[PDB]
Amino acid sequence: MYVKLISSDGHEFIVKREHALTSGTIKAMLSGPGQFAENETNEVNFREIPSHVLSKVCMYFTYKVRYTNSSTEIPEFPIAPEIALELLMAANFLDC
Amino acid sequence: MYVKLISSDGHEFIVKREHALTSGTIKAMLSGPGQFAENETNEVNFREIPSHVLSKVCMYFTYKVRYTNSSTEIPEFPIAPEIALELLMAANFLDC
Amino acid sequence: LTRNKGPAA
Amino acid sequence: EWIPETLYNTAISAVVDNYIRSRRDIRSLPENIQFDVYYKLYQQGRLCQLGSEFCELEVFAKVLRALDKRHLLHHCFQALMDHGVKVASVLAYSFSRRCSYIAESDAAVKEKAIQVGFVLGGFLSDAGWYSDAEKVFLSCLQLCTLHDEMLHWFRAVECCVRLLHVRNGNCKYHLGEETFKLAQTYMDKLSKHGQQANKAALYGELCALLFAKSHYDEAYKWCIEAMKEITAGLPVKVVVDVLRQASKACVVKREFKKAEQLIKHAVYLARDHFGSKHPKYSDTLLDYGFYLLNVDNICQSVAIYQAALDIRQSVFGGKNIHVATAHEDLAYSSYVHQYSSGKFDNALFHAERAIGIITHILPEDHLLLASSKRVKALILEEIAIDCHNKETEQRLLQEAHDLHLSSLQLAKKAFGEFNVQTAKHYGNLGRLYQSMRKFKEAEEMHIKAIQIKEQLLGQEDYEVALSVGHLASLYNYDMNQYENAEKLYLRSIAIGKKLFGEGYSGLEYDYRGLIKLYNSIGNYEKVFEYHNVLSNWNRLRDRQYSVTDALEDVSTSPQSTEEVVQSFLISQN
Amino acid sequence: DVFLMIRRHKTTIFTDAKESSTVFELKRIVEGILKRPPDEQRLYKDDQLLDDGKTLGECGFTSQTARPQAPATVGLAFRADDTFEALCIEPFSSPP
Amino acid sequence: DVFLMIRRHKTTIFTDAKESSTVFELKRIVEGILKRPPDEQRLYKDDQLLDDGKTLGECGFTSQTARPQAPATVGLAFRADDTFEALCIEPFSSPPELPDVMKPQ
Amino acid sequence: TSLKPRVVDFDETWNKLLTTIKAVVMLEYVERATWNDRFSDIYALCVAYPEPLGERLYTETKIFLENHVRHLHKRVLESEEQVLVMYHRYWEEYSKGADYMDCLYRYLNTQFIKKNPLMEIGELALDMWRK
Ligand SMILES: [Zn+2]
Repeated sequence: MYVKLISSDGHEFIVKREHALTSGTIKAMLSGPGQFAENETNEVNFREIPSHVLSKVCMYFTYKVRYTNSSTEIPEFPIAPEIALELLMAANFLDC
Repeated sequence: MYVKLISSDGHEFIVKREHALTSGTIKAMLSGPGQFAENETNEVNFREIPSHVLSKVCMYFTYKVRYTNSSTEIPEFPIAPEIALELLMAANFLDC
Repeated sequence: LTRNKGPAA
Repeated sequence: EWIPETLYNTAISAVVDNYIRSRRDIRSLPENIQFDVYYKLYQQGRLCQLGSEFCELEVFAKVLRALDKRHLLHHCFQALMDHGVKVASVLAYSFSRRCSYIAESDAAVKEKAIQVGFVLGGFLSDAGWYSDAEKVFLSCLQLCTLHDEMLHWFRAVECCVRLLHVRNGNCKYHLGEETFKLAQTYMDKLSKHGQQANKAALYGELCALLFAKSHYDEAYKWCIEAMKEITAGLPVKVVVDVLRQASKACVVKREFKKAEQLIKHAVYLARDHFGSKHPKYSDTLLDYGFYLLNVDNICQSVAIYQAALDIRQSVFGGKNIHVATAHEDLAYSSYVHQYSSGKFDNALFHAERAIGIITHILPEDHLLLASSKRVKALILEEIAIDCHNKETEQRLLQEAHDLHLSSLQLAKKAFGEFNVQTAKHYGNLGRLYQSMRKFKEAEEMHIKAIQIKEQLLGQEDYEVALSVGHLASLYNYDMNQYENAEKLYLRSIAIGKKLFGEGYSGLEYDYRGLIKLYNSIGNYEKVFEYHNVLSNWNRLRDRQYSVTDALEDVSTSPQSTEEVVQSFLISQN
Repeated sequence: DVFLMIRRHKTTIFTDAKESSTVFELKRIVEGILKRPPDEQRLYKDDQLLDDGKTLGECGFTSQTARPQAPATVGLAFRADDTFEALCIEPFSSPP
Repeated sequence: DVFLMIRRHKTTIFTDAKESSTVFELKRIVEGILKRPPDEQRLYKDDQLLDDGKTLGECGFTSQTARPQAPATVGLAFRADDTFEALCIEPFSSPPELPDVMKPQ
Repeated sequence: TSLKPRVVDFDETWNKLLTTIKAVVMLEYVERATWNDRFSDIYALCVAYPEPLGERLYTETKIFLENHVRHLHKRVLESEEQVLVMYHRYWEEYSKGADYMDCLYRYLNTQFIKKNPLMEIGELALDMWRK
């Protein structure tokens, strides 16, 4: 059930399926000819997204799915300034 | 009536003397010991100004002389974006 | 009033 | 609920806060990302970092390619122009200088520059910088006139159509006729080889020019031609513009029946295709309010203008020529609406907001400023005759005299001596001199206004009726030429009854003046006759008055295109 | 809660677990994702081994140092050739 | 009125002439400048020789492509021992190529 | 490499995309790694430099869908007396293909089609099946 996001350099980023389905592009990538519901995992390959930004993407996945409709104060997502731009290009592409 | 405006690369832009006296610096270069060149044209050496800049300077000379005191609408001098910086220092230095 | 409206804007 | 913020918007905030050092890499971002960074720069208030990037044609061309988010780009651009930086002039000069360096290059880069110039000039015409969009369209024209080819003729005639629009909005009417002649030359050249260009937008722009030049008959002829040349493949903008200008030419030609259908269909098209918060829909509402004000639908005409201003002020920021035109139109409609109430506080607020804007952005010798002066004076003078002070009244009369004199001089310089708007200025001066207790000059002003509006327009028009009513109110109350006053009252009543029927709101003042005239001259039987006539008029006024809002009359139309146009065209015979 | 970024070599499996949970619960949930028994894989916080009896409340972190937007890295090491190798966590990438 | 650049190797002559003027008048101008008889010179426009009898406007020198602010290059060669070398117009120095601001790093 | 705008030759990218899409439509096997790489190909085409190739990509996608639906129409016209069965099986295949193309063309739909007369690829394929 746990999808396996693979970065450009090969870093697997195994994260919960419900967490990854928040982003529209991963939802599209899984839904289609590339479902492969067997093997109890759904590997998805990102040939263009580096690891230092896919890690922040997965952190945001967990952060957003955790703080859905949260009644408390929502902390800011700590995007480092040096990776802020490379994450931005990976934010509209992933629609997250 | 003709002056040879030798550039830094060895290019010898033979421009009319009335044209070249538009610039104050060439007028000063052609005054004093600089006008002792008996061999017809007065060779003016420009060891700092490159050929692509001195060519545009000479084109400006023959443009301003032709388009002086003309009642018709006057087009602006075409200066390429990559040459404007170098032509600006040559326009100051030549006082044209 | 005394007269009519104002002609145009 | 505290929904967590999108990673897109969270990274946008992080990148913008880093904009000090990541300013060169953002310019290499995708267009949708790049515009969002600049919109976040605007939202954070950092206009100086935003304005130092929109002053460059290359960077502004990538944010101009976001067509859906241009309703935000217009507001950002207006904030930049209100900031102090002249982004409109800088971009126009940059494009005009950059096109000349590639005008001698190949046709592919020339077509790319023509497309960039079309996008930028369309943006600057939408925003209202017509003087700063004329440069871009002129430069596109010189790009369009160096190679002899079919597509370059198409681009040139489009350049002349769009350049006619930026010269109508800038009140450059002595260049607009030359531009239309050049456009007709290129169109005839194009049709010489057997390819017929579509002339709907061109003839619509010429109709708008001639209506603005107060040549109502020739504007009506050219709008008839434009409606004749409407096809099914036209863009919605061209169809809406032609319908609006045809409705404006029809309503000033006293054909309110055709103008109603034309402008209602135009409003339906503008609201359907664009939306309820579009500048084009706002312009269509402005023309709809013009129709309503000219067909005696004042109560909802004010509400329609307020809808037009609420769209232009929401899209085009605070200080724009388009917001200024919305203000000056809403101020005059409010002035007309409260002319029998005297509550000229909102109307004066809108009229002074239409001058404090134009004086910022336009020179003092501009024609479009003059109209904004008019709308103020007709308000200020009225505030003079309702106030309880004498020195205040004299000061307001002096100020309105200055405003009308300046507007008259501007109209005489631009239009000429003898047309409709100069005579409107003369009638305004006649009313003012009647209010300024100087009726000897008021008689001359009204007489010359009658002469100009009668030898040019018809003898049974709305404006002629208005001016004969003003002149007879001058006579029967102060100058005391009772025979002339009586005949002019009868003329005004007959013209108003012919035009708007008995429900015309302008007949009340004529009836009151005639009642006072007859009380001052006798024939008490006729006094009672006109008193019961006024009673019947008020009965008809209170009846059929509770009408719905005019923005509801434009519902989902049961008449589509090629039915309103055909109905208008086949009724011309 | 507690959010972890359990990382071995290239694999960077994300995990959500309670602060009152135990290490062996992490092992038994990693069972269903990486398909290896708990006796074959051992956690490695920083560079020190984690005892299986210590709960996550006092394992070496808390709910504030393992936020969903900043999970705590935990190493792994399987058994190959009848022996255990050291942790081989490599950096993600170098931001530009 | 047509403006040219005669580009005999490194030399460049910024002379002016009329469209109605002939090519031989241009060769006379070069004679007045380079002290070479017109029979020694051979003018080339875009690697195409110019006939002596042809006017300047005939060869393709109009006042729209050879304006003073951008004169038209005219090649020239000198006779060397009863021969004629080909045109050897050496290019001007390449300006420092300003990089595109939108080129990604 | 990097998720930045970059110059790319549209011909070879469209060729690989066509070879993938022909399998995606009418329910043929395409490798999951290729399916995931086509998303990056679509993104690179949409944000290509200097001119974004979203319009060209949409135009050739519409053209290819025209060709495919016309070929299916000719194939089902060549069939007789059982046209319902062939039409139903081709309709199921094309509906699945349209859904999977709408999934694959999600960046073109989101950033080009929905950000402008134009219709989404999932809507375009079904409307072209109707037309
Ligand atoms: Zn500033």
